[PDB]
Amino acid sequence: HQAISPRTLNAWVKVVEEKAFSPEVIPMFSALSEGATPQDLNTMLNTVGGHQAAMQMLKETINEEAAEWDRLHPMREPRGSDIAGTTSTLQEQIGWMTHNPPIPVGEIYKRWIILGLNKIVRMYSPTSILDIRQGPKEPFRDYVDRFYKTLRAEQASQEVKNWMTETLLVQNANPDCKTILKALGPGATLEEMMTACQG
Amino acid sequence: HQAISPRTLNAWVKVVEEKAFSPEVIPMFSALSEGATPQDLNTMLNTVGGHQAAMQMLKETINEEAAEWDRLHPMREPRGSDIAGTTSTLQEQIGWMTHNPPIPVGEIYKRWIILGLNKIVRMYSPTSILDIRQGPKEPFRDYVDRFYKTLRAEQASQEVKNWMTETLLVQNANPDCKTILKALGPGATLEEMMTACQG
Amino acid sequence: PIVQNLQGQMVHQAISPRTLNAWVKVVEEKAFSPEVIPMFSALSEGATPQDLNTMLNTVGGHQAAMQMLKETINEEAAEWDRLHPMREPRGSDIAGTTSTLQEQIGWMTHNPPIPVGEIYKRWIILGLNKIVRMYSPTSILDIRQGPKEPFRDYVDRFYKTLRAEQASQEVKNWMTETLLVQNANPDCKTILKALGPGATLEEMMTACQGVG
Amino acid sequence: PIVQNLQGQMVHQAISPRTLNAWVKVVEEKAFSPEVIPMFSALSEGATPQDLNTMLNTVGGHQAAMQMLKETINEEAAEWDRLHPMREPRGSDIAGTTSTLQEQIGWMTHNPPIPVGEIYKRWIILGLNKIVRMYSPTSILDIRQGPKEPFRDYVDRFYKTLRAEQASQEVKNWMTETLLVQNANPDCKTILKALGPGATLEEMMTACQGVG
Amino acid sequence: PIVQNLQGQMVHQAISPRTLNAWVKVVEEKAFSPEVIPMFSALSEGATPQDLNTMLNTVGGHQAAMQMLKETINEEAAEWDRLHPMREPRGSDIAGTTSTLQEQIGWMTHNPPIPVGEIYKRWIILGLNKIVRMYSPTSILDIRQGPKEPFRDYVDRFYKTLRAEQASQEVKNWMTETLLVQNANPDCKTILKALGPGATLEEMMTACQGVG
Repeated sequence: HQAISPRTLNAWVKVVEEKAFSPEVIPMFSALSEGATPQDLNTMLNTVGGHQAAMQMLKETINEEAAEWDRLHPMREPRGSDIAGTTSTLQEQIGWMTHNPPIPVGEIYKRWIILGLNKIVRMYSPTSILDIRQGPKEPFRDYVDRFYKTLRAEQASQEVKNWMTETLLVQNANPDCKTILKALGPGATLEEMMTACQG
Repeated sequence: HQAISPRTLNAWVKVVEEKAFSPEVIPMFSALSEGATPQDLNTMLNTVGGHQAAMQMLKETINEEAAEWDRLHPMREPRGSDIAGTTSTLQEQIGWMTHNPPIPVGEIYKRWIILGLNKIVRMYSPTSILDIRQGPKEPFRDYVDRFYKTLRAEQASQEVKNWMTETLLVQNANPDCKTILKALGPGATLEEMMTACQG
Repeated sequence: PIVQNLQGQMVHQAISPRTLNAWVKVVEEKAFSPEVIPMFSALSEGATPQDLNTMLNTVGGHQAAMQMLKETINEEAAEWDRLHPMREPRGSDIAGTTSTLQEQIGWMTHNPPIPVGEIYKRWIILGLNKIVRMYSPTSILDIRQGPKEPFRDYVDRFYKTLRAEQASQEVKNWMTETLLVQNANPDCKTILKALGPGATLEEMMTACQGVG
Repeated sequence: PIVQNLQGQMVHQAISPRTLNAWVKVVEEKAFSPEVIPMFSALSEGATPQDLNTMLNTVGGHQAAMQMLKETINEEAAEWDRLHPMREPRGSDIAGTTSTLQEQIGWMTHNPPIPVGEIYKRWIILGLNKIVRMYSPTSILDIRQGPKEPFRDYVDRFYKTLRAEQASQEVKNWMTETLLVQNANPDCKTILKALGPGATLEEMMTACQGVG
Repeated sequence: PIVQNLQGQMVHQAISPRTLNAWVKVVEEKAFSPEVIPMFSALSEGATPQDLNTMLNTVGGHQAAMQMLKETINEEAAEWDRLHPMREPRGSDIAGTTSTLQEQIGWMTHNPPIPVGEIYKRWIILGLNKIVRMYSPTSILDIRQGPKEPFRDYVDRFYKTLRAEQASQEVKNWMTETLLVQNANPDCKTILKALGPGATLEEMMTACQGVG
């Protein structure tokens, strides 16, 4: 067994602190927590200072997923709470991972954490995408960058996102860009839209 | 035996001096001092520059724990001071950990440090959980953040913490949010409560 | 009541003087609240018709209540004689005005027993229910929670008035479901409505604890 | 109850009318305070399931409380049948709705006795505990000592509310240790904090006598 | 209690349900006034240790009072075992936790009788005295006659507080002699002092009748 690096822990704390709960924190967490035990994941979650409302929401999501795991599955076999790391121990976790075939308790807990963090990101998105409107002289590149950051935050359905990018993206634009976008018409990819709408 | 890394030592000193004494200091210490000998733990504690009142408190609590160990427990078997590393050598400390069987001299001293840090954090918390109260205009998100930071610093049993989580969060809210939370009723979850009290 | 002899024969047991005094205190001090009927049911456990008549002699002091109690007993006796035209108990015999004590004891010891005492007790309870319905100080629609009254006190008053009114069971269910919320004070009424329809009384009381 | 005959045979003893009237007074006048459960335990000493059902007929007047009492009795009967699949007492037999009185008497006189009465009493006490938890006028966090209230009255109110709330034993211990000091008025709270943690209630009451 | 059989054998008599309910009312409604101990002595006449434990189950609802009552019973049991190292009653046997009912009945019917019930009653009374000493709302030095209070009411309050405090007999005599005069209002205090020292309470009350 290898411990998580202090550099990795500091990186996780720093990215969480600076970015709050922007959508990129999920891929950053998945990158930093590769091959991590439930003990390591619990350590990384505990070391986060601030946003304790979000961390409690994550705890409640973990508890709900553990209850679902226990309902689906009524040495000692790993229960849902055992996978969560609250009741298990490091030796048990490593044994479960080393078993052939393995019980990837780390990946299950990571998936639960990812679900909780997606819910946190959706809750913490600053404004709804309907309110993302271009300014009178804001660049179209800046406005569409903001629009797509917000759209990534919402995590709406695929069809809903398609409709949004097709219709609301041009609807919320200022008249100067809006006229050009309607001239391009429906079916235009984003590349074509803003490469024709530049300047 | 490995020497404690300068990067790890600087990280511990920086987190202590920057966060003063917050609840995250306990898991940060547990993560940094993984597989640490009593000499390494003493190095980590002594290297801290400021908060010398808190370090004296931690020394006092370590002394009390060593006295309790001496009372309960009348390669030589180590005494409390021997566990604390005040009257033991590095070779003797690696003894009882490489021994067959090994008694975890490092983990016992780490546990004592954890108890002392728990007391330090409990008192360094600004207000008690019962005294945490939402302001007339405070948003529910920041009120919840303060509440759960204080609960993390509360230093009570887990059942009592669960009761606090279910009751005091609703009880301490301002009437504007208290009415909405009562309409939600018991059985709600923090996501639903925060979405309801967003306004 | 009825008590077995030392040799197994069942013989009449006279109602104790302090039991009668307790019934007198219930009749005189309680002012015909809804709780007189539970207390009448408790004090008259196993009572024969003669004992029941002895108890009714105490409520005989009130002229109107005694009159309606007697008329209701007569009506139920007429119904009994209509359905039921030792000897068979007649309507007046159940009341204990024409029969004799040994006859009542024999009826109560039949195999299967003839529950004459329970029948007369039920008729008396019907009459007492009517008397309680008269003496209710307010109707259910006039019960309103005060601005500062706790919801527990308002619920207790509401259900006491509901017991006094004695409407139909479906009407009673509708009343407890809807009129309880309607008559609550606005701050409590908001939470009651927010709970939604079909909420159990436990949910309403837990949600509204300390709101007043 | 159960009473021995003159020749040694154990036979059912009917619950006295004034005992039932006392239970009725507890149910009707006390408004489901925490003290109803001690009084129910006292009045139902040695009671059989039939006697317990007779007592429950009086609290049957309140619809909500009766409903939850019946549902809790049903739940505990289901648990009993789960663990326990003359004849063996079934869940409905313990309640006294399907069994017969002689069967209950025989169960209570077994060697060793089958404590059917105590079991049904415990189920009823669970239901009454739930009913008391509903009717509590305030939660424990809302009990606060007044500026002039003596600490004895505040402690009595606090422990009454604690009995009404019925939290976990560890949570209850934490509450009496901490929340009692927290909710005390400032002049009394100063002495409570100065006493330090772990102080017994006797120390708190003796130190705070006359402070208010 | 204990009751003789029809053939002369002494057998255990169960404590009546309404006696237990009376004890429950004393425990719950009286708030541990000094009068609970006379009432406990009255209600527990002839009680066996099992009956006493049944009565203590009702005061078990209060955690602190039950804890000190149990610890005082344990202390007196330890003293009994120290002085006293069928079979001899042990300390736990007097409490009725280890012994059996027939053993207690046999002890109470010995020639001369072994007063186990009175011993356990005395231990319980010691514990109740301690509990009453805690719950006293004011100390004896804080009892002061009001400007308009009659001397009879002030004397009654003073002696109630004296019973609650339970000081030494010599200290109690000094208190009733001196502190009663000291705390009286000035117009009554003048007459009390003019009566001189050693005046009986009858003289003080007769002289001060109507002064307030």
